Amino acid sequence: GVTQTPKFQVLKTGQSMTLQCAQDMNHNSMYWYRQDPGLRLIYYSASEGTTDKGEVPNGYNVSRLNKREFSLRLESAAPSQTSVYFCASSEGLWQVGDEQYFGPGTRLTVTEDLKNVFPPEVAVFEPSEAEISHTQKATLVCLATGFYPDHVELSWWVNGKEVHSGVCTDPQPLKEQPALNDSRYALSSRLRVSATFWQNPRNHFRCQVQFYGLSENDEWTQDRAKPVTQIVSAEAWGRA
Amino acid sequence: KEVEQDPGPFNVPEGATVAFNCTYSNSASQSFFWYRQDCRKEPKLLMSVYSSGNEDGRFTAQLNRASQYISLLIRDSKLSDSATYLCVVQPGGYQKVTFGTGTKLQVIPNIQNPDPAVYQLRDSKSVCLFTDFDSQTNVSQKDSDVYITDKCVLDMRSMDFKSNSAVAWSNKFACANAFNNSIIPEDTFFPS
Repeated sequence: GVTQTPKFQVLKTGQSMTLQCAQDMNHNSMYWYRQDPGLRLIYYSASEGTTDKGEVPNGYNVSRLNKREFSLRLESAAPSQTSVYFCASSEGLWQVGDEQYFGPGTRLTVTEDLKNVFPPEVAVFEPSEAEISHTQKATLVCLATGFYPDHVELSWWVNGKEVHSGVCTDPQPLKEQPALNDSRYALSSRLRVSATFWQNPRNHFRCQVQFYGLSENDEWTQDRAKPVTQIVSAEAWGRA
Repeated sequence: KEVEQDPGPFNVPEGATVAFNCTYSNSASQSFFWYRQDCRKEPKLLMSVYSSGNEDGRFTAQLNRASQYISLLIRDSKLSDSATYLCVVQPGGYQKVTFGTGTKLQVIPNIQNPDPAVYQLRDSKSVCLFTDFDSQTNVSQKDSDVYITDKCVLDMRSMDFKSNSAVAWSNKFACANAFNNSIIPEDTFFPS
């Protein structure tokens, strides 16, 4: 329906960037919103040839290129523009009952220094023997720790297949230092299986954290590894 | 900023009925919508709202133009209904559409056989797992070197079994003391 690129982005203060948005629904009207911990209209485009400021236009620019595409531009990013950005479209904002379809959104983080970006450390913690004895069930825990920005996706893979049954992931990464603006984050998930499942040594449990970070384009001078968009996994094996 | 909705968040037992209400100031308002938004995701149309009343399955919506409110009724709540529900108003004339701040819904399952326990798990150093506690136990946030997660529901579908858990960990520390700021039921299992 409504596509947005990129889905994730970390910028240095003062850098520029454009968020791209496309609808294949032949709508006239398109919008750009930001959402902060609701929705505020940045700018809108009522039809192909025109654009107009929304509630919070300061710091942004937009092109209505063609009927199909509506770009949002951040001239020079400021920390305050850290936010979730949603593109939307509608058949025509002048009609009674006009319905808006949202794009998936773009989580954008602005920091003073790209040295604050870190991929997650990932570890799998094995079921307690006491849990296994008491319940005849076994709960694994995956921890992703030390990452920034909080742009991660966690999934569980058992024997080469992605699983949802028995899985709980925290809705939200928590801040390791809630006071700090550059706090690094942590995310936990559980995966619970039967005792006999865990006790099969052939069973393979893999926690997979997708991290989104710096692009290839971004410049790195720090002694440590360039914190790029990457996947990190941690693994466990069954034990009788 | 002139649509006002339920503050929230709202806890509703699984299967029970949930009710949402929203007021709007502009009585010349033309169109009305309920949107639903999952955590870390985008808003989605749930339904249009008419004076007629409106029913799709478990969802009923009502507009009352005389009194300036809209409503949403959800029967037979599912765990999958957990989300934020945004009131949405299209004024139609000189103003932009307004989206409400939203009311957060958390549909809570019944745990028939609480088995509250705190287990310690080792790295394939260690974390603490509080689990199998009933849905009305509350897990609290106090130590800055102790990390405590909110309550999370997992669903072992093949066994038709739900259970709550919370994870805690620290660099400083024993599981016995990890969840003290929560009212932990006495007889919570603490393994040898």
